[PDB]
Amino acid sequence: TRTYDGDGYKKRAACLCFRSESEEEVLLVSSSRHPDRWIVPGGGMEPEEEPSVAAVREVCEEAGVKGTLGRLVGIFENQERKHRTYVYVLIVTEVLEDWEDSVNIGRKREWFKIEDAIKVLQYHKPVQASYFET
Ligand SMILES: O=P(O)(O)O[C@@H]1[C@@H](OP(=O)(O)O)[C@@H](OP(=O)(O)O)[C@@H](OP(=O)(O)OP(=O)(O)O)[C@H](OP(=O)(O)O)[C@H]1OP(=O)(O)O
Ligand SMILES: [Cl-]
Ligand SMILES: [Cl-]
Ligand SMILES: [Mg+2]
Repeated sequence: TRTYDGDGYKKRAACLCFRSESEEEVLLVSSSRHPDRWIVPGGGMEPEEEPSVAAVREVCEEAGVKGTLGRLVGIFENQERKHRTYVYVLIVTEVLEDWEDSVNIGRKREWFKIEDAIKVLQYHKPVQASYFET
């Protein structure tokens, strides 16, 4: 079930899944439609679901990681697609080898130095590239 803010933006949550508290490398996942492309893992908030809960849930589903939820980085809109994503830091403390999306759709994941994450997100997911700006 998709949920929506009162303005009709689909509600989403995501995490910047960093390898360590140094926040130098982040985990991206492949696009579900176009697997040669990378994205920040995230997805729809469910009804009555806290965003931090959704974020953590989605990165579990899409990236197969768990960790220490850190700060909310921010709330990011994609105007073209009409969705609004709460983006948290998550310091990955657990990397699961098989996860929901790896199994169901063959989703991939890869660590990128922040600057390289930005680079590969830029073309198709520039909003996501912007998650890293600060
Ligand atoms: O079809 P796209 O290019 O517009 O992007 C796709 C994006 O695909 P991706 O970024 O992987 O290429 C999906 O992401 P996902 O399939 O990787 O999860 C994402 O779904 P979502 O992340 O919002 O939702 P869930 O993760 O499932 O809860 C949305 O797909 P959906 O129509 O199945 O809910 C998104 O579509 P829009 O929100 O309409 O932009
Ligand atoms: Cl790191
Ligand atoms: Cl986006
Ligand atoms: Mg998703």
